[PDB]
Amino acid sequence: EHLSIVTLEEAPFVIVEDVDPLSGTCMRNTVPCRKQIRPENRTEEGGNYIKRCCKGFCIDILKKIAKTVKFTYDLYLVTNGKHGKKINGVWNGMIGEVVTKRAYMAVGSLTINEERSEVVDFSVPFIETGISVMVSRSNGTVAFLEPFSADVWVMMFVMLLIVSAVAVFVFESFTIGKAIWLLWGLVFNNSLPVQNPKGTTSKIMVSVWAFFAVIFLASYTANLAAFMIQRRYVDQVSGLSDKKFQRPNDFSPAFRFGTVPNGSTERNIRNNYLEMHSYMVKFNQRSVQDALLSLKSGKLDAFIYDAAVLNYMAGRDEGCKLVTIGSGKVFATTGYGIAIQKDSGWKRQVDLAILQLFGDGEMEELEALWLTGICHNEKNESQLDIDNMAGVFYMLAAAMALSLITFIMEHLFYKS
Amino acid sequence: DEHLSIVTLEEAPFVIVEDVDPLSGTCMRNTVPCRKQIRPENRTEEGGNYIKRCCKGFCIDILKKIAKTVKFTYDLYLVTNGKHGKKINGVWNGMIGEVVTKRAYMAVGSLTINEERSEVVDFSVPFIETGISVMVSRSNLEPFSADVWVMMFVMLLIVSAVAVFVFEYFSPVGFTIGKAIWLLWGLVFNNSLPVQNPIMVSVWAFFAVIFLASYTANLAAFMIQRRYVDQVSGLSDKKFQRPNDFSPAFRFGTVPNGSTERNIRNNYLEMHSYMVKFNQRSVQDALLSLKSGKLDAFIYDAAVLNYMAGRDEGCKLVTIGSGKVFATTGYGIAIQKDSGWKRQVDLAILQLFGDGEMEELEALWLTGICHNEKNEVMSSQLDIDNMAGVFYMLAAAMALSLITFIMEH
Amino acid sequence: MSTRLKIVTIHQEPFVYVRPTTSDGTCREEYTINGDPIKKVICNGPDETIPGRPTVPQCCYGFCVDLLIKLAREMDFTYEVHLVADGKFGTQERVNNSNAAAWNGMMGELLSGQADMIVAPLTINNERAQYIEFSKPFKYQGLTILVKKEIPRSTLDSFMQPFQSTLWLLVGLSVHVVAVMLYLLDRFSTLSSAMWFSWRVLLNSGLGEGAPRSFSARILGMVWAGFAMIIVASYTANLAAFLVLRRPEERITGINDPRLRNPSDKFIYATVKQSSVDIYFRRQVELSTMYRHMEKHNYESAAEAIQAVRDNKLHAFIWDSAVLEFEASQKCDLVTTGELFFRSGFGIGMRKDSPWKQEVSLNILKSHENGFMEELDKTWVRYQECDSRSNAPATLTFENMAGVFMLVAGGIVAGIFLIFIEIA
Amino acid sequence: TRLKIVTIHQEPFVYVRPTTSDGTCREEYTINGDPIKKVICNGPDETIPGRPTVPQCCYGFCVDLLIKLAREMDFTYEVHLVADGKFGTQERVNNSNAAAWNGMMGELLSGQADMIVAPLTINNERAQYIEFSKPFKYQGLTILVKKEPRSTLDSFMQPFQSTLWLLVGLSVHVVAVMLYLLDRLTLSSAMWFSWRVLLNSGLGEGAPRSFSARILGMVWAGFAMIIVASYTANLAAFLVLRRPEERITGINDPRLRNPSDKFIYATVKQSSVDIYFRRQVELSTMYRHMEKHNYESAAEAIQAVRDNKLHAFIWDSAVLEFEASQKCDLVTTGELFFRSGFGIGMRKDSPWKQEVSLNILKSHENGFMEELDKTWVRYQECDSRAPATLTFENMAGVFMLVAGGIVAGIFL
Ligand SMILES: CC(C)CCC[C@@H](C)[C@H]1CC[C@H]2[C@@H]3CC=C4C[C@@H](OC(=O)CCC(=O)O)CC[C@]4(C)[C@H]3CC[C@]12C
Ligand SMILES: C[C@]12N[C@H](Cc3ccccc31)c1ccccc12
Ligand SMILES: CC(=O)N[C@@H]1[C@@H](O)[C@H](O)[C@@H](CO)O[C@H]1O
Ligand SMILES: CC(=O)N[C@@H]1[C@@H](O)[C@H](O)[C@@H](CO)O[C@H]1O
Ligand SMILES: CC(=O)N[C@@H]1[C@@H](O)[C@H](O)[C@@H](CO)O[C@H]1O
Ligand SMILES: N[C@@H](CCC(=O)O)C(=O)O
Ligand SMILES: N[C@@H](CCC(=O)O)C(=O)O
Ligand SMILES: N[C@@H](CCC(=O)O)C(=O)O
Repeated sequence: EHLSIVTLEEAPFVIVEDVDPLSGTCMRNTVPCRKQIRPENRTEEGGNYIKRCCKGFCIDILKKIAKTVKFTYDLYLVTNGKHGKKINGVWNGMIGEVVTKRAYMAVGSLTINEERSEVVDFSVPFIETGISVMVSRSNGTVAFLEPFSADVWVMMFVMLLIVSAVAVFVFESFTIGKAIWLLWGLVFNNSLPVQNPKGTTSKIMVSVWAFFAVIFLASYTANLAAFMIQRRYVDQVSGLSDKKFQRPNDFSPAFRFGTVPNGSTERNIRNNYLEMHSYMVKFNQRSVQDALLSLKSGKLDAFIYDAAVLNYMAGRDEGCKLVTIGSGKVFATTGYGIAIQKDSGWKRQVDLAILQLFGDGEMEELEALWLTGICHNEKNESQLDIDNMAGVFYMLAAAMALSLITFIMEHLFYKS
Repeated sequence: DEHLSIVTLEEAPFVIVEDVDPLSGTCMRNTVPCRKQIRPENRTEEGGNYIKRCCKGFCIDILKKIAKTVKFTYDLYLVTNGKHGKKINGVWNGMIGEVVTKRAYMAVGSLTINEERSEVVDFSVPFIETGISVMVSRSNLEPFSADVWVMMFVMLLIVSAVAVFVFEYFSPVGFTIGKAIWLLWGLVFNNSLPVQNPIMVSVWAFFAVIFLASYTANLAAFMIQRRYVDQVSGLSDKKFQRPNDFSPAFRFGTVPNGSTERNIRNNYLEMHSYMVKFNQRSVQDALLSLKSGKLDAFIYDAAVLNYMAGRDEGCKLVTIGSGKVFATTGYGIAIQKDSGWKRQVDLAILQLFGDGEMEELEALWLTGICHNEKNEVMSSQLDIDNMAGVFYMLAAAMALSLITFIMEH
Repeated sequence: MSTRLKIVTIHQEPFVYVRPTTSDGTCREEYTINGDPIKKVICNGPDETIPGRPTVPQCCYGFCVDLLIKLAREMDFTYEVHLVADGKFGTQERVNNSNAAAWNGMMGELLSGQADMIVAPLTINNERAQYIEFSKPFKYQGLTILVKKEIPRSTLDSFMQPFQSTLWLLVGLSVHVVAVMLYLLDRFSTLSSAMWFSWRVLLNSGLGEGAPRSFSARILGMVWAGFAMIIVASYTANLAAFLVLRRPEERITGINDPRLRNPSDKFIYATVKQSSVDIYFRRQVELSTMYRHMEKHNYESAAEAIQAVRDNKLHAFIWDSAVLEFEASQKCDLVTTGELFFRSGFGIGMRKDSPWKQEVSLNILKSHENGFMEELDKTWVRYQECDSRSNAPATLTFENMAGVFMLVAGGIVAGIFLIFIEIA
Repeated sequence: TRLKIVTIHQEPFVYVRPTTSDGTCREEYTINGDPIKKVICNGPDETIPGRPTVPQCCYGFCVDLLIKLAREMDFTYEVHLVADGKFGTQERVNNSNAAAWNGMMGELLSGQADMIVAPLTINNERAQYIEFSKPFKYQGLTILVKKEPRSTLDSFMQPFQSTLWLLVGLSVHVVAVMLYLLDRLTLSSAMWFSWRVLLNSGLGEGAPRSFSARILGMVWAGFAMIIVASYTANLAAFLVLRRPEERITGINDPRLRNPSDKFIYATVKQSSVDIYFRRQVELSTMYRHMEKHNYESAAEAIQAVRDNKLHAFIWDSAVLEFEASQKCDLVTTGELFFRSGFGIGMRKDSPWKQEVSLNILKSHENGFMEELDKTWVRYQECDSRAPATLTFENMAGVFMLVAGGIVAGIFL
């Protein structure tokens, strides 16, 4: 039961790797899969077909299904690139090859729409996918010094000095220097080892400074709790707020939405919003990586794309600047499915195989091994980060090395 | 230079009625004289003698100004019949009833402009916005969590065992463990310990940073509760449309034969039938019903409620919905129908709007000591009951500590 | 029964939207935020995209168009709506004639016969009322000043904003009741040493010179130290509690703010030229100073001044309250600052000798009592207001800190005078 | 012609309430401002213990989808509630050689019904007997529970991560050692100075007079006010809008795997969620705890989870998240697992399956399911909080950290 299957290449659903030239054959997960090039060639103007090894998620589904229903397979790739678009009544791509009978089954990154469901049949959904938009947010947030203002330094130091200068003389075995270290120590939440004054008048002014201590302390406690109690939020409007699919302008100078021309998402946006069809056809992209670079280099505000492929990408992003608008919003709600022959086919038993892969929990194990991303794998990652402590320690350590500069300057002035 | 008799009602702060100054035997300050024909009885008359009083207010001032810009004489008269306007058996009674009855050529006061009224009488431009509004007084000291006293005493016992575990230097008595329990306990209560300890004091200091951080952080927790949120916000909420729902029922009512009664009757028949049984008497009495729990919420005119909340002592009763106003109608001087100074009075009102003198008028009358607060709702400006509870703990533990002093004596 | 009457309107954004026509000539079918069909009419107005000022049809929709249709239902009349030629509201002026003045704008065309009724957010005022008759207003509004959302300043107040004057007297009464009580409780029944003991325990001064050791005075001093950590915890607690739910200081504290009266060239404000506010500041002589500044900085369109407020080009923009509040509910970069003034009302305009004024004003009163205008408010004041905005106080503001610092410095200086008081 | 429609009472999708005294369904309008569409359902009124059939008024998401599908194809319908009140299962009660189905499945196989328009989940065990369309609801499995308290641990290391606290100590020895070096018994004076400055012990033991050492100690005391202001800052921030607890087990959690009688997690009896833990032999142990503590109706489990009777409740993500958005006393488990989909069910030989399923594929393409979502899954917000009295357990936690440090100090 040699069953030839046609597929397209889109990671991580179908990873294509050249055969190991030392082993000749394919190693580990990968199953043999050919690929033929019309434009250039070695012999017979293209007659030679290159050999490759195909491994991945959907490829593991096709090989595992091939082990469960006992149907053998010689995998084959598509020459004309497409997903499920049909032009002038003629379909091309994976669903096009499914309608052209060149493949009994078609497993890959093929979306299930009504136009394909009318001419070919599909199986049970494997992964939930639809139309979605992706945009990047800058990690521009910025720290404990932020609480107190710049008036803290000039005002506080000035008042201290003036008060120890004035207050010391309102204060008027041994006498040890000036008690300004006692005042500044009192400002930093008591913890003052200095000896207080023995006079009667100094018992008043110091008390006043104590006020100026605690209040300042309170400010250093209030305002450090003020700027730090404003985080973890997003206020971009939901529910098609940009209206760019119908009215491209918005509260922003421009909204750019690109679709893959002659694709399922473009045809679905072409049949949904005709304004999105005109502006999407004018802003039609080449590949997915070009649109991703357009979203990373500020060349595109957003993109309109398959949802699952963008959902696995969140893990992929490093420093996770990128994210999926809506915290996981899905618009179309359709699913992936292996194509079968119309009307007639093994469809029922194959569907039993798919839902059996779901019943054994292989979708959870595959999502944990493949889908799961170091990023967001942890539940959500309230706790003071290292950035704030870096902000404080930059000033504490800066005052430490600057204190050593006060020691070297104290030596330059001490040698005189 | 015309008669233009005016009928009015008494409604603060718009028309305040004060007795004549006996020493002045005349209307004090900038008051205008206003009489009242007491018809049913008199010392020696039967509907012919009228008592004298002195009316002054916001509407009185606007009447004086309009009368200055438009040359006409007038003598202020109170309304004997009903009050305001109301229509019974197709016969008009009240201020509008006396204006259409030709018993008064003009009617200036806290009178609303409504369609049914504008059928029989004319109205000028509106000078103050006034509609229906809702107002409710929300019917609904540290987080010790049964641990302040028990953890302070157990912290004193751990201070005693730790004091015996220190074993350093030289101490006065064989007391000193209680001096390190008052020094360690005091240090647990945010430093302030003058006893130089000989570490156990370092452990109690860690308990001061962590435990004190919990006391201040949770003290900021219980106070971070956003308040002033109205119990019923929309006035289209279910609490108003269906009263027999939440137990106990939300008692609310209004004042009869006003604008709100006729518009509420012509708008909702069922809600009118439900609210007619719980109708209140006076405005101040309805404020008491909104304060004494006899009425959860209260709804009535907007402007009079705006001042009544602005001058309300303590600013307890506030408008539901942060100042939401339905209906949208407005007041105006009621002139004679069909004919009258229809355009000249309006022109006077609009030129008086051009000079901008209202702002000063509202500053003199409308602005209260409640709208003069900071631009923030401020939550609770200062603890008067919560701080008095902590003072009741310090004074109660001060008399009880005095009982431990006499018992110690 | 027809009585086809021309109708003139202006482009004020909430009330009258004016957008272009679709390739077929019809209006783009749009859905009301509530989930309903949006209304639509055609307007013969000035083309703002072309030099010629040519008349081009457009699709106009919003509050004033919907109210226009409701009135076209309640009364049996027909209409043809178009935007005004000069593009501005009504005002009186004399450009070429030194002895005769005339109206220009909607007011003009209404008097010129080019229109028979104007329905827009027309301000109601004395100058216009002498030539045109207004209805009982369909919109009750005023004037607010718009500003860009600048650095979040702090709500100015003295250092005692957390505790009123009534509670502090009781707190101090307890302070001297426990310091004098500490003077009586010490040694089981010195005074200055006792005040220094209780105060040193309340302020954590820790001098240690005087300190009662009695278990009644040390346990009462432990309830005193706990009252110090709890009282200080309450002070920092509420002091941090005002921090949220704070109203950032409004830039202009009303029309009579320090920067508002004095026309300093650092803060530039203006309003729409040939508009109601121009008659307001042009008639009022006292505001002439302000008017002077505005005389040189006013704009032709109101939107231009809006974007000027957004583009940091223009500092403040005094205008109608409904338009500015709506733009504040649309753009988060704009706020309206300070107390309202000149509270007027948009009402339908028509010539004084028109009997439509009576039934039309009455039907406006009905549409108020019918609750219809509220529905129009939910539809065209979407109130997609930017909310949950959080105050960010400046780490500190010299003011609100110069009050406490001024009290402490004042305490010192006076305290030298008090040292001179102890000298005598 | 006329075909029968079977449905079950599911809270968000199929409301089943009786009519007024007249007999017609009460006309109402949703919060959106739209007339709620209702139809007639002839099923067992649970109000009467009798299990007697009585026609009623039914309305919801699946009702709107049923009217929509009745509009797509040129057919009429006759809706009726399921007789037994359960979803359906396969069993052989009285015949040891012949098996049958019960529930809506039984009425469908016995011919009593022609179509099921309820939140019916697609799976392989049911796919052997009926044919399903493209799913109309994307959902999964989440453990639903009603969760209680601010502190589960000592509050000194909660606001500042381990790197921040360890950094604070590293600065303690950087200022103690840098103060011993800049000011050049003595080591104990440096450690006692830095520690006494960070903890406000106030010993007054010693002090250096060098400007380098005084500036170092001033940076250490100010930095101490900033680190105690950060610990009290972020420690006070976790007072409102605190992060949820781990009671939400997720796909791979210990609470979902271990069957303890104190943390009652269970599934609805005579439903699929019982088969999820009954088939797997590994969960057989848990199955034991599920065999003796299972509930019949999902609403009873919802009330048990609201009345603090059932700790967790594993159920579909659509219904559990809906009840979490309606009754905020309950929350679903993170890491959504067992993602399935509700779809309509038909018989094999029916031709409708070709068109109707395609219609569903078209029904998603036009965005009608998005409007149905805007109508029938609306999240009612709740009290954003607050904790109030709930501070004892933490305070015992931090006090346990201090007392534990006193024990380890006694060992030293
Ligand atoms: C669906 C078709 C057949 C129209 C139904 C025709 C009748 C069955 C009519 C006659 C009087 C109507 C009713 C008139 C009173 C109410 C209004 C409304 O009920 C309420 O307003 C709630 C307050 C209350 O229950 O009194 C909706 C149902 C009902 C009973 C109406 C329902 C239908 C009724 C009974
Ligand atoms: C001095 C202080 N000690 C405890 C906790 C704390 C936290 C951060 C800074 C300061 C303080 C306290 C409670 C109330 C006021 C001030 C403080
Ligand atoms: C993925 C992609 O860009 N595919 C395009 C297709 O959309 C287009 O219709 C065709 C016309 O030449 O060229 C292909 O390369
Ligand atoms: C406070 C009160 O009930 N006043 C009513 C008044 O509204 C009514 O108009 C009048 C008779 O019509 O009877 C009075 O008692
Ligand atoms: C319901 C309603 O207010 N209808 C009004 C009526 O009150 C008014 O008297 C009349 C003008 O004569 O115009 C109708 O439209
Ligand atoms: N003056 C109002 C009374 C009700 C109100 O003040 O709104 C009237 O004429 O009916
Ligand atoms: N009568 C008030 C109304 C305030 C308001 O609009 O809410 C005033 O004119 O000042
Ligand atoms: N911004 C909307 C306003 C109308 C509405 O959605 O209600 C528009 O221009 O269509």
